Amino acid sequence: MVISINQVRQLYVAKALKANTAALTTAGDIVPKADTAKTTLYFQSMSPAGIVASDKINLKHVLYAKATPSEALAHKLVRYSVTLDADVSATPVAGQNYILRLAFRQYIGLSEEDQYFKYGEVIARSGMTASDFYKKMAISLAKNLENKTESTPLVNIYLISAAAASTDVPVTSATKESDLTATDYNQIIIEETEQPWVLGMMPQAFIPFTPQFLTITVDGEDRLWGVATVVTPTKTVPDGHLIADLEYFCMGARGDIYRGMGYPNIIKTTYLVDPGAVYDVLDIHYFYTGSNESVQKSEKTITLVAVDDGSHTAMNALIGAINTASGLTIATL
Amino acid sequence: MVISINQVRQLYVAKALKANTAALTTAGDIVPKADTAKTTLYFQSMSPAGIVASDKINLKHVLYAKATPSEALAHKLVRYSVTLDADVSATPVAGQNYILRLAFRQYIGLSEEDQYFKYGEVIARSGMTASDFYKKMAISLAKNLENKTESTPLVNIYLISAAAASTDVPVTSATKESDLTATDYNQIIIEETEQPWVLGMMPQAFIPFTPQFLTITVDGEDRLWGVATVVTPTKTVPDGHLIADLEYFCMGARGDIYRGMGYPNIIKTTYLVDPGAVYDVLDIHYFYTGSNESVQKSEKTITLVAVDDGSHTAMNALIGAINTASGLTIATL
Amino acid sequence: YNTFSLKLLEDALYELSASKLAMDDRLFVIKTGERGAIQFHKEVLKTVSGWTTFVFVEYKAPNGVRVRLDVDPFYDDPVRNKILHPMGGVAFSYRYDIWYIGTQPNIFKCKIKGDNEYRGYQW
Amino acid sequence: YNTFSLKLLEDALYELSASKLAMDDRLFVIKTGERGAIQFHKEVLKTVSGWTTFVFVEYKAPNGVRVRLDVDPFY
Amino acid sequence: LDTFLNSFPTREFEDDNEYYWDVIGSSRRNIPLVEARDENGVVVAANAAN
Repeated sequence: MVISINQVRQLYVAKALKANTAALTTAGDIVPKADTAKTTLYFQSMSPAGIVASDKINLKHVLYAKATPSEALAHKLVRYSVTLDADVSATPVAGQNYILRLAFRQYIGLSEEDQYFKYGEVIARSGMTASDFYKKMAISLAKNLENKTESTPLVNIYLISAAAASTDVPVTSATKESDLTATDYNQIIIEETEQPWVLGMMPQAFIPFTPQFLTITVDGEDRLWGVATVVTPTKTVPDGHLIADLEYFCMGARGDIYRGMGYPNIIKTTYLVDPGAVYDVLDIHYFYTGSNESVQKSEKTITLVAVDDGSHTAMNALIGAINTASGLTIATL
Repeated sequence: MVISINQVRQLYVAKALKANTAALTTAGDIVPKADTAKTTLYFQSMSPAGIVASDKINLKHVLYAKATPSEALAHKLVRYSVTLDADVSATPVAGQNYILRLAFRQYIGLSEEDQYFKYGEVIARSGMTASDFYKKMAISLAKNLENKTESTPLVNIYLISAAAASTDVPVTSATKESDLTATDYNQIIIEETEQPWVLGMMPQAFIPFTPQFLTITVDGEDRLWGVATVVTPTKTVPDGHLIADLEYFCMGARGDIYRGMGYPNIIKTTYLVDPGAVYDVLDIHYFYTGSNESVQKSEKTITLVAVDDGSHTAMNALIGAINTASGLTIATL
Repeated sequence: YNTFSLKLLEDALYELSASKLAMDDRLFVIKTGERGAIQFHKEVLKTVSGWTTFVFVEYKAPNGVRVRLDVDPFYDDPVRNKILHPMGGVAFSYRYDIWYIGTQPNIFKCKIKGDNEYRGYQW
Repeated sequence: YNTFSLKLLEDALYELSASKLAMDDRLFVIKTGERGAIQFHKEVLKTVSGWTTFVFVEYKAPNGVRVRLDVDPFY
Repeated sequence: LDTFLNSFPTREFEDDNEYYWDVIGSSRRNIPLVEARDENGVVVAANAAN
């Protein structure tokens, strides 16, 4: 997760808050340290190799200092609801080929902005009702997008029966109409998916989409049958993978910048962020001004992560300590 | 029936099983011979010219030995059932030309894989019902494929009346609607045919097919009317012609390899397989390893045929003798 | 427009060249993407229409004025163009720019002498 | 696809050449057999379609991109 | 099929190791929006004025 820096960013993990430098025993233990006059602030953190101290912050040169709740960094998974509009026809018209399109803004493995489609075919006959249409359209979509052949779909397909109205019925490339035995299917939902993530190689990223409907002839008029409305998300993607990458990149500012390049001849860094946990972040932007003739500012920032347990307890205590030490007025989560 | 060989194949006919070498009187009489220590096994068979002995099998070098029931080598004759689907229309639509296609995978005289078609035309009018359609489509097929002009059809056409449901009503290039007086015809069956066979010139072979239906307009939509389902075969093609060819080819490994080439100046071999009988086969794969520095294996096989009479009596006794002599554990049919 | 019409585009060519033409200098240029180029070709290559094609392909509207499609690639740029057309592609591709061409230029980009040297290094 | 459509093939050409084109290097090649070449020609040589033919025959999709059928024998 | 496969060129390598190649794009990028906040930091709701 290579990022843009105001000349530097440093990350220290607040795995545990201790009162004194003597209590720093485990890796991740941290203590905010400031003098009694409150001229400078620094952090003493226990690395796997002894305690390390952060840069010293001249508390007159602090540009801003705010903390996040770990809900701001979460990515809701977008999901639409597809439905055939009662205006054109509340039920499929025989003989017409219904072709649904999923307009993706990137390819599966690339991040450049492009137009990328996936399709779903259904040909309607004299007796096919709405339920059977959604069924066959869903299976077509699955067999066409869940042709991954290595890893996982690009979007997930479900069906909702009018009886449930809330129970998403999954559909996969293996599903077949024999498995789907309901008769009150009323829509199709299409959620985004969590794509593969690698620590310092593949950044967390999503591929949005839009369900587009091609034209059918109903009364000699080419018309659009579908309704791609956006129902509210129900699933989320936390920041653990996002934060872990922040550490992976910001540990090359005080540690080894190479990371596997000369693979046999490397230095391997131990990372304390647990991808799988949810961290609430804190950040302090400051600068160094200098002496006569040296007024140019060297702006910097020190950010700190801490696991959230619902209530942002860990970070709330950490900032309470920092406000008690440096006298700042950082706000709690 | 030129075959692939693991350096050799030899065939001996077990027209009769005798207990001793002295009882070998008629051609085809055979006796399995093995010593008391069971080191080697060989067969003494009466040819038209005296008794001949097979190769000697070192019973330590036997790779496999299995026998077949003569039902494995039989070829069921494939037959579909053609019918117009009630989805498009349960009865022919007037004005539309129904054209049936028979997609053959080879030509009539060649074995190379190609696409080869035969057609059947019927043009439907206001009063034509299903029965009359099947009737006229069958006669068209017969007149179009039974244009052999030398030998025999490429497939056989029949009709089934709803009253019989099991009595195939044959249709030939000579048949005419006056001969077909029923009104409850409900399908058309199209079986494969036994093509010409010559002893060592024309191998037994078949030409599969698939009934394909062209498109008709029913409600302004081009549609397929037919249902080419595969009913179970009722006729079979035994191995007599298949085995006879095996002998014809495998008798050139101990006999004369030329067979009619220098036609006046030839040697003519007497063959004991009766094409028209059904044989159950046995086979013994073995090898010769050799001495110092000569570890390379010369793998071989000796196969034996015997007429089946329902129960595989002849072969069961032959193997019982071979197990009693060579101590092997060949399984009975 | 919410729905496409070859009439609107013929009325536009009329507006541009009704009496202003000269019968020998009526070179027109329609610029659009590929989805708009579709709508154009789908309706123009018909026979009930009045256009005829002249194989570099050029068209001749029923007005008798010479036309030239120049499907530009930026009309489909998915970066600057974000809104999606219900009929596919980005809506900026369903967009025609009809310009009268002839013989001094109507459009030119202004420049100042010595503007290519404003490169400074603060090091 | 279970049923053929010249729209799907036009959408495919769009995907391939929408902004990536250069108006002078958009040579495309569609490879298929003879039955697919049939479906193509049956629907492409119509007038309601947007394709025009350029006698070695080459086609020009309604997208303005130059096409070239190469019916291969192995299909 | 040989004609089809002669339509392509040949690259002559020295060994039989797995081969790889790099793929690069462009910086021109769309950036989605997380939310918008007013002058007092309140998040802009959908059913709100300008």
